[PDB]
Amino acid sequence: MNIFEMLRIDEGLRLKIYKDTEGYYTIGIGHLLTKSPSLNAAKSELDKAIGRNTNGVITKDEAEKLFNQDVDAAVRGILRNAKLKPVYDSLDAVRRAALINMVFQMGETGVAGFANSLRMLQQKRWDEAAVNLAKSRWYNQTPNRAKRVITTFRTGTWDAYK
Ligand SMILES: [Cl-]
Ligand SMILES: [Cl-]
Repeated sequence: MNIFEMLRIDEGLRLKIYKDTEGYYTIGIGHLLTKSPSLNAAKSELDKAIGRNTNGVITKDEAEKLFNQDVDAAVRGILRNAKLKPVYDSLDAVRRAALINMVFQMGETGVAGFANSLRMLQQKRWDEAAVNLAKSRWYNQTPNRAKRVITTFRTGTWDAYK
């Protein structure tokens, strides 16, 4: 198991524009296109991301390419983030993956907001972090995914994904 496989399980793969858990236009493997309510705006952002007239449809290869970009951008974003980097640097390989997953889902900003949890993680108080991470809109809105990510931080194993 690795980050890519982890995220592929969490996000799924859809080759046609769809609305995510929040109602926003997405495609591929969790690639958010736009938060605007406009499907045209979403088709346009799509064509611009792929570099062709897609008509709202992409191939598997194109989805995998956006995915590679997005995973890399997330890593690079954590590393550049003064609040995130120290956490990430303090974690083992499996747990770093859990942090990446959260950033991929909610953005650097949104994750950055879990200050208390981040500090617990950095202190290696796994059980306490897990409880604190659960008191969040994130957990109440996507509880199954949330639980899988929290299990990963609590345990440091990929058990939640097997
Ligand atoms: Cl893009
Ligand atoms: Cl869920």
